[PDB]
Amino acid sequence: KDIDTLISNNALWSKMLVEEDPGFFEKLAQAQKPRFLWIGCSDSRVPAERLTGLEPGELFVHRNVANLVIHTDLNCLSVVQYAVDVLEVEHIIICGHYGCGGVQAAVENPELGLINNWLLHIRDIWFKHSSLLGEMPQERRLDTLCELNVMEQVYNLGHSTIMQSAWKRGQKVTIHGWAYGIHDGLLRDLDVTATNRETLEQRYRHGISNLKLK
Amino acid sequence: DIDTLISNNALWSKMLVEEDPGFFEKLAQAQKPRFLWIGCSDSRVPAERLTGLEPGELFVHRNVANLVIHTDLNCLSVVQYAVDVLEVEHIIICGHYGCGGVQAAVENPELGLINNWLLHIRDIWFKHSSLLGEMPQERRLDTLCELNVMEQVYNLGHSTIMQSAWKRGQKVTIHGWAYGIHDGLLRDLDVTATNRETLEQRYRHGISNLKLK
Amino acid sequence: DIDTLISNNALWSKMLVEEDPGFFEKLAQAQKPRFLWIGCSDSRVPAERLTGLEPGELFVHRNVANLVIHTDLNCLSVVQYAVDVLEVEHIIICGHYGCGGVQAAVENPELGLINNWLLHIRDIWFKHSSLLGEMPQERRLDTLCELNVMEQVYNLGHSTIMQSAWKRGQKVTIHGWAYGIHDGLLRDLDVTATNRETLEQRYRHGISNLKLK
Amino acid sequence: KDIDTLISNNALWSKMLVEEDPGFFEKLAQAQKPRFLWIGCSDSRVPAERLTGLEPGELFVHRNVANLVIHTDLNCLSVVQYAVDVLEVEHIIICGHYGCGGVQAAVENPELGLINNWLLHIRDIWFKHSSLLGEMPQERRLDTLCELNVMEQVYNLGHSTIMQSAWKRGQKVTIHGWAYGIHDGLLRDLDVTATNRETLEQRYRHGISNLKLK
Ligand SMILES: [Zn+2]
Ligand SMILES: [Zn+2]
Ligand SMILES: [Zn+2]
Ligand SMILES: [Zn+2]
Repeated sequence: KDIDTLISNNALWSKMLVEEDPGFFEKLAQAQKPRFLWIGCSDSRVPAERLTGLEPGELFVHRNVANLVIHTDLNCLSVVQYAVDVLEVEHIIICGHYGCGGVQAAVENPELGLINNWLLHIRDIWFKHSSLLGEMPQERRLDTLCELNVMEQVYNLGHSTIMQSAWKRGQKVTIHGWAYGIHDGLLRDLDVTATNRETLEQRYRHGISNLKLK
Repeated sequence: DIDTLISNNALWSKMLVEEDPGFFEKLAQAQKPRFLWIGCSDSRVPAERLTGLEPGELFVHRNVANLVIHTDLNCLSVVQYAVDVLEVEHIIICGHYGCGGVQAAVENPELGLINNWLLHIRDIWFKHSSLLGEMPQERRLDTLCELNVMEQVYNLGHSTIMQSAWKRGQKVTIHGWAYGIHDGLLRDLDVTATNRETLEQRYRHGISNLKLK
Repeated sequence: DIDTLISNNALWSKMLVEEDPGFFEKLAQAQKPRFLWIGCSDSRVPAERLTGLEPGELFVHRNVANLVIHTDLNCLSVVQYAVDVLEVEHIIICGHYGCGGVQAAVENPELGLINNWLLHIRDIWFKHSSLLGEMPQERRLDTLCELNVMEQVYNLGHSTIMQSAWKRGQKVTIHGWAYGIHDGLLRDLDVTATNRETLEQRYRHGISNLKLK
Repeated sequence: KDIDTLISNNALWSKMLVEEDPGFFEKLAQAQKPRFLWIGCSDSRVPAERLTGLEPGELFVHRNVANLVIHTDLNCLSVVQYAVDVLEVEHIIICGHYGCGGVQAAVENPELGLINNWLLHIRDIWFKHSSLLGEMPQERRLDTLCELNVMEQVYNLGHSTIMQSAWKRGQKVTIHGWAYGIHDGLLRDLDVTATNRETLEQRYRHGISNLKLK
């Protein structure tokens, strides 16, 4: 496709719904705040809406290379703060995916340019868990790192002043760490689910151990 | 709730695997996206559905109010990776009328940390105060939404990432669009640039023509 | 070279310990800085020497061209810590004429990554194009240096950190200064603000008076 | 002192040099590029110029809370890139100091607000070396972390695309990790000195081991 093609597809697409199912735009026209914040990868192999079967506007979304939650990235932190303190989302999902180009670039470490800086946050994880990854079959390491990464980001998110404050105020917010593959688009729960400053630390330590023992 | 999502995903997967056991094979066939879509976290209408693109055809970045801040490494990293590594041919910055981020910037309510990010939009509101001034107070937010996309397109074109990509002769086109929720119809703000010179020319006329419509 | 530095440090330390064995005790007496100095990495003349302040009396931040970007967490963290934790009474943003960062922004040479950071200064150059235009092309860089400090002061005052500090009644004053290398004499750009309202008023008159001098 | 006091001190200070030693401003008037980039802490207990006995303008400087070099902080990365690629500094010094309020806030972890996000990068180090720090007398841990921090930043700096590129191009640049105390203002070399992509990795591993064995 080319630009004129997308514009044509939209023109036709819109013309239908506006005559066929006008109700579609009526539902969107409703000021219904999203209940979920989806933090995923720019690769966007399978759109979050399609993966979860959710209607348009039910998901507040943020995407960056390799779905990271860097302690000091004000882009993601701002998305999170608006979602939590203003939209008051009930759930936050950090979703990674096996085969992610970002994660792979972090390991193979080619000289890609500017992006390698952002990817060093993933290499820190690669090293941090060098014992767990080394005690594994080579062709399983990238998929494992992919899970470790999501788990580390969930942890980072829980430690952010935004979440600590939300939880201290007693606000009900739950963060999840998910992952999926393009061979079945089936979501796998990495069970690092946190609902407060306590369950966050335990579920994290437990999430990691599981992989370390299984 | 959450449980529902995992269920929808389970069924959806099963259903597709049965109806089209190739659907996922198609995705498996590693296909590099040809487009980079920079939109708002509000994501009122998925980019895939607006453009009629299938999964994987779009590399995507979303932040509040679809900004391209000169010094935001998050967005810049997505752009550099898409341009230098994926070699996308097109970059689309798309805004949407009624955007909460845009409205929050004008009304200026005390929302917390997010207000710092929104100050970049307030800069635009004040930058175009005359143009917006001589205009019905009602149409101002929608115009600011358009001005914002146009300004972010301008920023994107001025980034060292785009300036060096164009300098080495790489073919990359950046676009500025916007759509409304009442019809989901995309509007080309006409600031499409293929190099440094047209970026300047399109921005100039882009703003100038608004002061005519 | 490096070796020289360690030697100078060795001797300097010895010499002080012998002349004033209390000098270091003085520093030891944990004293919270009352001022935050935001200057340029060029650091032509140390802040301590310009102001006649002794070590530890200044909490400091330096970046290229002394910017306070709305969304730069580096500078914002230094500001929040100094304001909410150290409780500094004054914040000074100081620029200097002949600044390489400021000049690089106007001349626009291809310097690499740093050009993205400098785009914030180019925004200011274009923002005040009329004022700078009706002016000798020779005095433009120096004026841009002043405009830049004034704009960064404005940004600092609009940050949620300063807005919430002032809202809770905390006493914090922000200043905008500049000095030249030919005399190291500080010039108050007169954009001193103690709250939200005066920040706006001082900025307005600050720019307006320049269009008079 | 108050604002009017600083302005007065400057007025008097300037009036002297301009009549006493006009040569001072003549030397500055010379377009002599700095040969060193100093990355230190905002605390600035003892000014870098005074610590090294260097004249004004001989040091390009950057300061942030706890002298960090975050993989993705474009503020510091931009200072570094300008210094290395434009000024062509020969040496880069990351200097920490014992007693640093930032490092201490990272450990004690009080609820300071926004700043705690930036400090999580130091807590990652605290945990990373939990074995080395735990096998130590409590009242020695903060000073140790202070060194570990500087060492980790030097490492981060060496891994940045800016340094990797400079070294690949064959440009001569050396990065050092220093530290000092306010009891004597004496600079201590943490010997993690890197001059290329090779010495960087070894000196790092060695720098850490030393503390781990001594
Ligand atoms: Zn990915
Ligand atoms: Zn929006
Ligand atoms: Zn400067
Ligand atoms: Zn410190």
